[PDB]
Amino acid sequence: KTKADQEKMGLALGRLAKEDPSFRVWTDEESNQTIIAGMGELHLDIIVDRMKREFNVEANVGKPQVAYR
Amino acid sequence: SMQDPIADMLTRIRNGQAANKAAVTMPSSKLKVAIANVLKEEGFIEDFKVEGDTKPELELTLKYFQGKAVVESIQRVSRPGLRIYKRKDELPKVMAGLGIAVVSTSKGVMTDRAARQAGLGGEIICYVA
Amino acid sequence: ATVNQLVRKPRARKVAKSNVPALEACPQKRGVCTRVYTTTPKKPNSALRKVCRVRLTNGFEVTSYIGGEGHNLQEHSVILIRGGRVKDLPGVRYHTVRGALDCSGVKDRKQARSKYGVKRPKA
Amino acid sequence: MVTIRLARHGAKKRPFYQVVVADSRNARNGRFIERVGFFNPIASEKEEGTRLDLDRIAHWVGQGATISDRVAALIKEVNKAA
Amino acid sequence: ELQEKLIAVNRVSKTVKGGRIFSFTALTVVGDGNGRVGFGYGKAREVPAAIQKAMEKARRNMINVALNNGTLQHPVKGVHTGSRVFMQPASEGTGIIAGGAMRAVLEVAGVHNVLAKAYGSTNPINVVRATIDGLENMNSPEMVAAKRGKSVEEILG
Amino acid sequence: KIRTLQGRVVSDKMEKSIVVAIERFVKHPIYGKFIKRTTKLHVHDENNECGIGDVVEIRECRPLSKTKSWTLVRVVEKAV
Amino acid sequence: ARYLGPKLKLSRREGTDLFLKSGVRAIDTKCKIEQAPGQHGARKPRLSDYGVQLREKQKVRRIYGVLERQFRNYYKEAARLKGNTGENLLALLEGRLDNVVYRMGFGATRAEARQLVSHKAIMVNGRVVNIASYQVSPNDVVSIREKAKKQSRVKAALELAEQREKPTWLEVDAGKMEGTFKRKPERSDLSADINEHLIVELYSK
RNA sequence: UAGCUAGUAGGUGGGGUAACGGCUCACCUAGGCGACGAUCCCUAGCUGGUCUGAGAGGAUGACCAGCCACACUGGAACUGA
RNA sequence: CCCGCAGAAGAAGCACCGGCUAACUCCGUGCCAGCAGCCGCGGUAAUACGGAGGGUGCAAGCGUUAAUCGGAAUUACUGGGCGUAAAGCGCACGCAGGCGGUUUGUUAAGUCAGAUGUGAAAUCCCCGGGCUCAACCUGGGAACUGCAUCUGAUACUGGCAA
Repeated sequence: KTKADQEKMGLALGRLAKEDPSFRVWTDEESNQTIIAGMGELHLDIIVDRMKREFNVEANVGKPQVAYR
Repeated sequence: SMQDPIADMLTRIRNGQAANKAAVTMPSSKLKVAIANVLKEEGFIEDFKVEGDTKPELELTLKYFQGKAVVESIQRVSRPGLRIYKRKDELPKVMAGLGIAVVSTSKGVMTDRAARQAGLGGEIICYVA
Repeated sequence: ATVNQLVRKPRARKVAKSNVPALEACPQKRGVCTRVYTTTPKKPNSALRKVCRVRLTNGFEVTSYIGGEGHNLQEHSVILIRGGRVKDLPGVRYHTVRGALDCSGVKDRKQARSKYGVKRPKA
Repeated sequence: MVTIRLARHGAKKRPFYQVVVADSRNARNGRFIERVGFFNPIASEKEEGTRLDLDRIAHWVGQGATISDRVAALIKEVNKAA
Repeated sequence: ELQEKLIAVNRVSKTVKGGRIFSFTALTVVGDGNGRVGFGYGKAREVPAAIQKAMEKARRNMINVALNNGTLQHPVKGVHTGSRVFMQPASEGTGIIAGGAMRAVLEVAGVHNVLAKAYGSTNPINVVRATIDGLENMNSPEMVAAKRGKSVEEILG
Repeated sequence: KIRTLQGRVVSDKMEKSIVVAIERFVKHPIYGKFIKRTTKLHVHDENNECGIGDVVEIRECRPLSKTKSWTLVRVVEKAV
Repeated sequence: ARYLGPKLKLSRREGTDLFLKSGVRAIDTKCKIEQAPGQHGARKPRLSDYGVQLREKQKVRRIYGVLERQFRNYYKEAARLKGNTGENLLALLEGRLDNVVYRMGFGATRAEARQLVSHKAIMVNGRVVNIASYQVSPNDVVSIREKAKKQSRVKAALELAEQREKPTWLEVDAGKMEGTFKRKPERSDLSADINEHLIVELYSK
């Protein structure tokens, strides 16, 4: 929702980076944003909800970015 | 109107040396003739007369050695607004043991060295430097 | 003078104010950095100096100077602030410390890199 | 119950003690009544390792003090004939 | 061996109908090192010519101050037009603790002791005047015995 | 002897009690000028004896009241 | 934190030789001396009073390689004691171990001397000491460890230092290196080209 | 920040108190504090000392040690030396 | 802590270089890009800007910022001023308060001298001792310049009497 939570965004998802093997984090090479892997919709439906009700980061999921050379 | 008579005394000598008067006069009192007695033994005056019966007029015969007067500079420390008392070990050495300091102990008024050699101190009255 | 007047009303200690009220005796302060722009210094020397308008942690919106050249600053960036007069700029009293948070290091500067936060080149 | 105990001073691994008369409730290195002597356990070869104030320790006996363990042992180590 | 020492050299101006013409003032202090010191102040349009003209004035204006044994004889004041130098005769102070234009005049004077402090304005011209006239009036124990007391040891202490 | 003061009687509009004032010519800490530093003490005494304006020897004792903890020894210098 | 740089460059910044690279070539000549500390050291400055205080402070520093933090401690120590601070500063500095190693001739340069001291090959007074800033206390003695003795550094130090002036307040055994140090170092027993009031004036402020 | 206080200033007597006292009530007296700054507002734990300073002072009260206060916030009492 | 093994082998940076302040040239750049504690540099030959080379300082640290005192005798007790530089109320009367001519007697409050108790330890300072040195731990002393009490001295200041 703001950039004041971006330090917690890398931290709380970094807190989630230690936990799951099949869950990676990337940072956008084109648009300065965080890219999040997973297994499916439901797997990442709950991880946003895992981050909100434990770490107060109300994450908002959108489609990343295209390169467009 | 004449709060400090002692400050009058030293300033009468101070201006007397500046104006090169041969002798400076003033009215006498008990303390007046005692302070002039200390300068008499020290050799800042030649001598004094204390003439009078009702208004005793202390005259002080001044002193010169060259065209420069004897008394270089003479101060006042125990002025009636900032009365200052010092102990025996805290007596001052005016002009670093060269000049003298009039100080009043309980056994009379004397120099700083005579009082320190007596083992007691008192009211430092003025700096004869 | 006249000592009994100093008894009745003593010596007023001439306390001074420090020129940097970022925070009450503090080395560095974290700010949010809104409104980055450029302004013009006064008459004896002219340029277009870079200035950020930062709201500090404890409220207290102030300005700060952007040292070096080529900063990747924007509308919102958590940065760090250290005090210092930028005399040629009127009313700018702080310096953003490059080597800190979202205000990154200067594009290669081999001389005096303790300020501007450039690392030592590899060898 | 005033006692005669040891208070530890010095640095890490190189201790030092000064045997002190204190109120037993209080802390080790804290509030004490009177220091009476000292003791060095790593007293390198100089004759001064302990200078116990024997007469006041003998005086505090009459006042009802409880001489502690090593303090009594140091009196047995530094005898009453030397 | 007479220890000439330049103190401060600075430019001046006159501003006549044409341009403004600059000149050069020179401040030097000479003293052999045994109680005879003197200052000089001359100006010309060329810096080697400036300190040369100030050297002639400093040489013909020596002053005997008499300096009892490496230190001063008693604490002195030397106030002169804003300059407000104070000197306390540090008995074996071992070093001349003084700034510019107080050390320099006292280095060639003959003392290795006494610390000094210049209060007020520290303008080099008026402060060199301030140290010298202070040393002009510093009386000797033989001097005060000749005008007071007459017993040299008891007047010493 | 024992600790006893001199004082001066000030407020005697009450019964079996007195507020005395004792003068202290202390030296000022920083300016060296002697100041007439006053000190007022609620002092207990016996049955109503004196009036205002008289120096009164007074010594420390038990806290007889909330504030009165001194006792009047004797009254000196009766005046108008 | 020792010096670890090109050596005689400090001597060309000081003009004269401070005997820093004595060694085998006991003639200095291959140094391009005194007028080339750098690309623009072929000239002369007006050299202000602050500089002449500092350059004199640098010379007494560079003979013994004392860093400023360590150097300032001596000024705090010299002014603490009695006597003259100009005399006390050099006196406590003469008591450094490598200074007495050099004065007894166990080392031809201080860098060569300290390499012996730091590698604990010297049994001063009955105890081997590896810290060169050890005060060699008055009326004492200093020996060298026999089990690391005479490995061609000691003999060359024995050769050259016996050509150089033969110091005064101490005795060298000269056969098997048994140094004895006797008295207090006096101001008259010095190199004497150094000044002293240049230093204690700079350290007042 | 010019007046302030009404168990408030003191007496007497009962009770209370480990012990003293408006400590707590009864009745009486009409007083007590205040320009050497009372009352009020803001800030602060105090000291030995630390730092600096030539000294006098200025700033400060971390660590170590003495003291005081608090123990989630507010109030009360028990037990027991 | 000691004894032996292998090998210069495994271990040097950060700031500044116009004046203040120790230490300079060249190239790029042209009031731009930027530097800066202060004064101030840059308008096409910049020792001040950035990059090299050179040189200086300090050192396992070195600078930047913040902080306090210093310098600041720019709160001046020691130790400042007030005609024009900031500052005599527009002037006057006067209570509190501050200070107070001269002489004797008296008191000893202030004052000064001596003694006593205490001024906790540590810390700080001096002559010593122990860790290889040092920081550091540590022995005695000095010190804690104070405060309170007691016994005296009677000049000076105060209180009282004339």
